[PDB]
Amino acid sequence: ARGPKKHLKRVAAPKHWMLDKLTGVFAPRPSTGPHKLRECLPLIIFLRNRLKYALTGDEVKKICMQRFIKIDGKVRTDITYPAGFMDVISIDKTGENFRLIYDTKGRFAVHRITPEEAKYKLCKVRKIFVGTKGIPHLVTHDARTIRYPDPLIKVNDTIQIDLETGKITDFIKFDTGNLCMVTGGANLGRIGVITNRERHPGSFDVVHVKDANGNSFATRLSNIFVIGKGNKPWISLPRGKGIRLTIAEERDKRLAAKQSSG
Amino acid sequence: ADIQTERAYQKQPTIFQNKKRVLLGETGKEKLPRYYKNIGLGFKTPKEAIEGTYIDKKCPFTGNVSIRGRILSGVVTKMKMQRTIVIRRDYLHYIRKYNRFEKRHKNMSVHLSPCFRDVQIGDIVTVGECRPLSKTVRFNVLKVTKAAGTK
Amino acid sequence: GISRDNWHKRRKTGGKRKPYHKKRKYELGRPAANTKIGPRRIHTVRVRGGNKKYRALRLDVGNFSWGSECCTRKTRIIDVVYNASNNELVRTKTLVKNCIVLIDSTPYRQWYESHYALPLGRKKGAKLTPEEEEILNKKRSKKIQKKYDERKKNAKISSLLEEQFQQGKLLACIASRPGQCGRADGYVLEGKELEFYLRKIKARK
RNA sequence: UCGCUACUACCGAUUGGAUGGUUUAGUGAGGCCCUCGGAUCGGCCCCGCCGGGGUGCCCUGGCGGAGCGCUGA
RNA sequence: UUAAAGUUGCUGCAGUUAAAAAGCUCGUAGUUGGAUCUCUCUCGGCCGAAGCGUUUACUUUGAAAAAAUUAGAGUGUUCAAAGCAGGCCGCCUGGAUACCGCAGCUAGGAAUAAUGGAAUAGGACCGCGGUUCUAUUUUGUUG
RNA sequence: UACCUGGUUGAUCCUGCCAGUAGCAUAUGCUUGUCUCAAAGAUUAAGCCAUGCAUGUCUAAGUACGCACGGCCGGUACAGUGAAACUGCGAAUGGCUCAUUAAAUCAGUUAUGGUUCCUUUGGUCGCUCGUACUUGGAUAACUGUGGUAAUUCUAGAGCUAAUACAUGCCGACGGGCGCUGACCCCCUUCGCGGGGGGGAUGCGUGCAUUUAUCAGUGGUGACUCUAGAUAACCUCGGGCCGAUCGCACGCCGGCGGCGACGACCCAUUCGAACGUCUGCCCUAUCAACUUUCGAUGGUAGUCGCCGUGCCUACCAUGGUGACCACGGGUGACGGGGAAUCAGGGUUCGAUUCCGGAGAGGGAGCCUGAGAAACGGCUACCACAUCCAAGGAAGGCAGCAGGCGCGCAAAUU
Repeated sequence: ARGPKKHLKRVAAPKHWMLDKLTGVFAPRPSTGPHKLRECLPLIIFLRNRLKYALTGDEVKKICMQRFIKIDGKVRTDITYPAGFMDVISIDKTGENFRLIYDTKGRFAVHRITPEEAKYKLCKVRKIFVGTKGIPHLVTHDARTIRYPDPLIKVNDTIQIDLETGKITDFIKFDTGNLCMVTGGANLGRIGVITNRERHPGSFDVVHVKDANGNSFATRLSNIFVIGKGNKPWISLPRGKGIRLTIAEERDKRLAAKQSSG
Repeated sequence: ADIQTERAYQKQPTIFQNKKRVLLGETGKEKLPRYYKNIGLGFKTPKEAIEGTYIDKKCPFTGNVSIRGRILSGVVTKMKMQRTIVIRRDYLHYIRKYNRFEKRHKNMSVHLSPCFRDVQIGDIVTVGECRPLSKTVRFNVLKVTKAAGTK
Repeated sequence: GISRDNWHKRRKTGGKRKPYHKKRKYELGRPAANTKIGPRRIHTVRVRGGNKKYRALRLDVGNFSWGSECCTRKTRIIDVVYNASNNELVRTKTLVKNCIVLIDSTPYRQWYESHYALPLGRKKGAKLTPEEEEILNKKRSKKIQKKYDERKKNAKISSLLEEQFQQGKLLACIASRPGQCGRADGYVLEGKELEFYLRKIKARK
C-alpha cells in the first residue's frame, strides 16, 4: 500500500459488532477519533443494527443530518463516528440517554440511563506531563487533554468529567479494594474488586480481581478500569451486573424461564 | 596518551572539562568528573566504570545507549575484533513426528565494555537488547559470570 | 537515485542476497553540501513529512561560545585547519561538524575588557586610544569600583589562550552540522583539548 | 557365434546453430544537484509637457525620452 | 493425489539361505551413559511490600493469542445443505462455548535428567583491632 | 467399520511386486424432468490487444457583470436559480494477477528511551513592550484576431475577481523581569573606611531554530526525559503571532451571539518504517565461503525522517561453516486453511480473509502528508498506431469482448 486504507471488509470487522455474513461485502470503517478502530461502536451500527430506528444506511444519514444525536453533549453528523467505552448518547427528540457499557459476553449493551446520569462520565488517566511554563497536563482514554489537575491524580486512576464544562469533579485512585471493569482481553465485561497487583518491571503488570460470587481472575494492568471506590460503582450497571455465568448455569436459567411462561 | 589514541579528542559529552575555577584547583589535582548512569533492571554498575577513564559511547553504564527489549544469556566463544565479542547460544528444537529433539546453535555478536575486564572465552554472559550499534550488533553485555573452572 | 538501503549488501555469513522489491522513496540519499567559506548562500530542501532543511553552501559568520567565560558571540570564520575525519577536507576548505577552524577574537576581547576592566590582547608597544581608555580607565563611583576590584582577583586566562589573542584569531570547533541546519555554531577550544589539537596541527607540518 | 526386423541411451571430427543469463574495457540518453549565464518583465532614480495641496522646495497624476545608475524576478 | 502400504516402519519393517553386516581395528564430531544425599532479614495496619533457593529441562496453572472454516449450544429454512435468526398477546430473547503445535511471558510441584557449591583452604559463622576514601545529621542561620 | 482379494507351483509354505478396492481434484464421453445454493482463462503465454465503460466533486457559509432563465424596483454595489472558469480536496483507497522472492517474504512475540504522520478528537491560538473603517500587481472564464493534415495542441490582443499570489499595521501596552548604572539617603568609626538601601540613562525579553553553560516541578526499571535558569543565534530558497465567509439581530458612537474556513505547536486516532527471539521444500556428482570493487569491527564525519558500513577517510584482521555454511534447483508468493485418516502420518494451499510484490523489461523523477505512482511524466530496450513524410500519440496481470496458446474456463 502507498498510503492509509479507507475500507473495511465484513469478516475483518470486530466480532462484537455482530455483523452477519450475507448483508454485504463491506463494513463501516470507523472514522479517526477518540477511540480505537477495534474497540469502538460506530453510530450507524448503533442507530440501525441495535436500536432499529433505521432500516438502511441512508436512513441513518437522514437522522444524523437533522442534528438529533449528541455524543457527550455535542452534535455529531458523521455516521461512522467512533463512539466507545463510557460515552453518553442523547436523543432529545425521543428523550433517550444511553451509556456504552460492556456486557458479560464482551459486547456493548443497550444501557439506558436517566437525564441526570448523562451529565458526567468516568475517564481513565493515560498520560501526565508538564508543559511550557510548568503547567501540568493530563491525557485520558477519551483523548481529552485537561490542564491544571490535582497533583494527587496519577496514571491508571479514574476521574469524573462534567460533560458541559469538561472539568474534573472527583477522582478515584488505583488501589486494592476498589471496584473495576475489564475493558479488554478474555475477561472483557467483567466487574470485580482488585485484590492484588504483581509488578514485572520492563514488561506488563498483572492485576487480580475477585467477583461478588467469589470467582477470581487476572488481567493485564492496561485492561483495568476503576469504576467505584470499594464495592459501590460510580455508574449504573447493566443487567448482568458483571457476573459471568457458566454455560450450564445459563442453560438452567434459560430453561427455568419457559416453564414460568404459561 | 593512552586515553587519546584516536584522531579526535575523546570525552564524555555530558562532562565539561574547562571550568576555570582557581589557581589552587590547577595545583590540587586534575581528575575529571565522570558521567555514569544506572542501567537498571536489578543489574548493578561495575565499579570499574565509576573509577575508570576509558571513553566509549556504546557502553551501557558510561555511554549513550538504552537497554530495552530482551534479556538473554550465552557463552563467550571468540574475543578477536576490537571491543566486541562473539558468543554462542545452544538450544533444543522439537521435531514432533519423532517426538524428539535436536541440538541447534546461534552465534551472536555483542559489544564488550572496558568496565568488564579479566574475561576469558569460557564464561556465561548476560546480554541486554539495545538499538542497532553496527550492521550485526544489537545486544550489549550486562553481567559476566565465570565458567566452571572458577579460580 | 542514491539509495541508503540494507539489501544491496552481503549477509553476515558473506552470502549474496536477492532483492524482492525495487528502490523506494523512504530510502533515498542526496548529494553532499560541501560548505565552503564565503558570503552566505543557503538553499531550502523539502523533506519527508513536508518539512524543510537548510543546505548551507557558503558560510562567513557563525555563533561561537567561549565556554569558560560563558560568552557566546557572532564571529567571522577565517580559515580551515586540521580535520579529524579527512585531511582532504582542509585543502578544499570545507566546513563540516567537528572541524577545527579559525575565528576572530574582537567580540570576545571587548567583553573581557569591558567586564574585568583589564587590557587583554594589547601588544607591548603602548597602544592607547581615547575610546579604549574611556572603556578601561573611566572613573566610577566608590561602590562600582569596589565591585570591579573584588572581581579582578579571578580575572586570569591561560597562557595558550592569551597567545592567540596576540594574533587576533582563536581556534574553534564547530559543533553544528552546517549542511543540515544551515549554520555553523560551536565552541572555542581550551584546556587539554586545545593541547591535543595544537600537537596534531604541528604534526602535519 | 553368425544372419535377418524395430526402438532407446551414449561417444563423436564439424572449435555446429538457435534461445537466454553473467561479466573486462570503452561509449553513454534522461532526470537530479552544484557553478555560471542572462532572452525578457517591473520598481526606485534623471530630464521634457504639464494640474492640486502644503510651503524657490516637497507629496502627488497621465505619461514620453534616455543614461555601461541600482536593485528585484 | 490419500487410504489400502506394518511395500519408508517414531508408533512399526527387514539384513544365515529370499534384496541386504563395511576385510579388520583405531579414532574426532554426533548419539548414549552404573550405586549414592529426608525460605527469610527491614518497613505499612497476627499479614502484605523486598531479597533469592545454583541454573535449567519437565509438569500443572494463568493471560495473550482477527474473523471466516472445523468441533459444538440454541433455533420446525415446510425437511435438509444453509442462515443467524426469532418468540408472546407493544413486550420477551439470542447472536454461546471448546480447540488455536513451536517459540516468548506468568505462578505452584520437585520424582526423573543435566549443573554448581570447602582439599596450595584465597572455607563458613562470630565477635575484635588497624590503612584509605567517604555520610553531610549536630553547634537558632551563614563561614 | 483398527477389513483385504486375484496372479510364480505337478501340488505346498513364504518373500515380493503387479492388478483389483474406496475417496478426492482437473479434463472428457454418454444421458438429463422439478427445485435451493453455487465455482468459473490459475496451470500454458506476468503472451498481444479493436471498441465502449471503470474517478470525480458545492453547501446558508472561497470567487457570479454568461439576460441562460420566469420575474422583483426601478438612483438601490450584490434580489434568486445557475452553465463556464479560478480556488480547495480526492485521484497513494478499491479491482486484478502470482512473474520475482529460500532467514528473503511471512507467522507468533517484542521495541521505538531511534522516526514520520494529511485527517478526526482535545489543548493552545491580547504570553512578544517593538490604510487598519481594508493595502498591491496580475490572470482565467468572456469578447475579438489566428496557426497546423493531425491531439484533452495552443499564440497574440481587450477586460475583470479571490480563503489564488503578495504586502503590512493598530490594540492588549500600563508595565514586569534581568544586566549597565552617573547621582542621592541611612547605621557605625574621630576620620579614612565598612555595611545596608534608592535610583535617572541605556541594552535584552514570547513560543518554535541553532550552539554553549548551570541547578535540582513531574515521571520511568532505566534519560543525555519533561519543566527551569543563563550568554547568544535565528537562514530573503524567510517561522507562529487571522486584511477570509454565512445566519440572526440587538443592548447602552461604542459593545456583542451562533457557526464555517484557515494556524506554528502539543497530545490522540489511522497507520507506515526500521529493528528483537523462534520457525521453511530438494540437493555434497555443491566443503569450504566472504575480503582488490565493505567483507567483521573501531574513531570522526556525509547523507538520510531517524538507528545503523547507509556512504567516505584513517585504522584493526576479522565474520560464517558437518548442529550443513557457500552454491544450485523448485510445476516455490507466505499464512488462516483443504483432501485423506483407528492412533501416528501423507499430500495440497494461483484462488474472494491478513501480509508481500508487480503493472511489457530496466532506470529516473515531479506533485503531494503519503508514490520511485504507471487509467502521472522523462529517457533507453521490444512491440505497435495515424500521417499531406514535416510531425503526433502508446500500455486490459480493471469490467465486458477479441486473437493466440492449449486437455482445460461464461454477457462487448
